[PDB]
This record gives sequence, C-alpha cells and structure tokens, in this order.
Amino acid sequence: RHMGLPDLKVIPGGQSIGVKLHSVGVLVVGFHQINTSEGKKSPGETAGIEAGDIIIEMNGQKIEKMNDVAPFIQKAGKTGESLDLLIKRDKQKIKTKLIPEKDEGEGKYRIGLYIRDSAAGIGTMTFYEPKTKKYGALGHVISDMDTKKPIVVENGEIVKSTVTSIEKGTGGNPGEKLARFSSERKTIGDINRNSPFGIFGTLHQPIQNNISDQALPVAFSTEVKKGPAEILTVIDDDKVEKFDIEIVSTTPQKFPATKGMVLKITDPRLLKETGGIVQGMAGAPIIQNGKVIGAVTHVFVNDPTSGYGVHIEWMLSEAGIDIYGKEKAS
Repeated sequence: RHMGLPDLKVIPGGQSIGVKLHSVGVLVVGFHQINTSEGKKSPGETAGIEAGDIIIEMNGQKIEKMNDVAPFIQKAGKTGESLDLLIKRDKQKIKTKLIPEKDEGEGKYRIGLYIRDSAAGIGTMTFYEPKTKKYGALGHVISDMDTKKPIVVENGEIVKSTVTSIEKGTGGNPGEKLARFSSERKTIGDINRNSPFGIFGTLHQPIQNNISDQALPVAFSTEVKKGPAEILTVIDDDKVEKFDIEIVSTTPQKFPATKGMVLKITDPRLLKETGGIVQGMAGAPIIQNGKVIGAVTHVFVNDPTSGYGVHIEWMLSEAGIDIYGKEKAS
C-alpha cells in the first residue's frame, strides 16, 4: 500500500538519417511476362503468388539476396519438373510449385517475377533512451513502393544524412529537399522492428544534436495541449535546429492509433526555407512544455503548412520501453 514510481526520460533526436531495411527472404513486388513456345502465360500468377508475397525458401532452400536466384534460374531449366518454393503471406506460409520459361534476347531463362530485396529512405531520428541505448525514429511504417505493404524486417541499419539544398519546382509542388546518405556507410544503429509507429533499433553509441541533448520526460496524450510546441529537424547540412509549431488539435487516444495530433507550422524560418513540412521530416520529434510528446508523421496532401503527428506513447510501447517508469532486469 506504498508509493513512489519514477519518471522515464529520453533524449530528443532530430538528425537527418538514412534508413536501409533488409527484408526477410526477397520481396515479390509484381509479375512479368516471358516468352513461351505456344501461347503466352506467366508462371507466378498461375503458380499461386501475389504482390507482397515474401519468397523465404526456394524449393526448401532459404534465400538471403537477389543474387541467390542466379544459380537457381539455370538449374531450374535443366530439371524442368516443378518449382515448389514456399512464400510467406502475412504470418501464413504458402507453397507454390511452378515451372520457368525463357528470355528470347539474352537466350537465358526468365521467372516472370519482379522482386526487390530492401527498402531505403531518408527520415529523422525521434528519440533514444540512454541506459538501454534504444532508439525510435520515423513514427510510421516503411512500405514497399509498389506493394504498399510493410517491409518485413530481416535486419537493417541507419546512417547520418545531410540536406544539401532546397529546390523550387516550376511544375508540381514547388519546394523539395535534396538529401545525402552516408557513403562512408557508418552504421550508427541497427533496425529490429518496422512498425505502424516507426522503426525501432539499438544505437551503437549515443548521438548528439547540439540543441536538446538533455533527457526529457515523456508525455501521455492527456497531457498534450492545443497551442505552441516545438520540433527538431535538419534543413541545412546536418545541424538539428528547433522550429516553432502549433498543436492545432489533439486526440486523447485510448488505444494505439496513428494520427493523434494535427499540427501547423508557424515558425517563419521553416516557412520560408521549406514552405513547411517536407520529405525527411518523418521522424522529427515534437517537444511541448519540456516533454517529448510525439513525432511528425504526415504532411497534409494539400497543405505543406499542416500535418499529423503520432503520440509518443505508441512509439515507446513498440520500443519495449515502459512509460510508467518501470524498468526491466539485466
């Protein structure tokens, strides 16, 4: 019948980062036509496959790279009996046995599958808790360009990145950032979870922002207030700077959900230099009243001065971190 639980504290990020997600197996993103002696049909569609299907094992053999199919295509022609490889749909394994045609120009065989092995993106680091070195970034799920389903994580990594310029566009929406991944390929964290609330990993060594590198308390949504707030993000080189914003509206979500705050960009400098929210600000953290309250997750389709944010506690849950202050052993 006693009292006294402690408060959880994270360090705001704001650094521009590159994100590389290595999918489990390889990811089928679509289907492809190959030349048949008589008629024209595609094996994968007939075999029993669809966009977003992950081909973890080819005839019982696990695949870890795009190059892994190169020995398989020649070998598949020779035996020519069936391709019985197993796919993974959601959490359900699916086994389809189908046979390879050929590509006329090269003179080699074809599989008729369009496939990709990874996803790549520029975003913003949201926070890291120091004792566990764990970090949360992006605030939203990473998806495939064509399938629009989530990349299932084998592993992944993050890197420093830079904003080299902002370019006006005569045709289309005007303001666009051009960003620079790290060709030194220094992996500062790994990625162990691609989630609706973001990508969560362990950092190699603590990072710095030179603006807000002191652990702050984290808020529940009932504590969010309409009105001024602040964000952290990079608009020149790799320097993280504060930007005045406003919580236009805030919902006290009673279960995990995506768009718990509506936001408005009111800082003049950002309003000039980007017009508001633009690409790479996907993990940029939102600080109100000395508390980290969330991350920038969306721009309005037709309003770059307004957007959405995700409440911090759904990110913290996904990251294994208890927000009530409890601590796990070892």
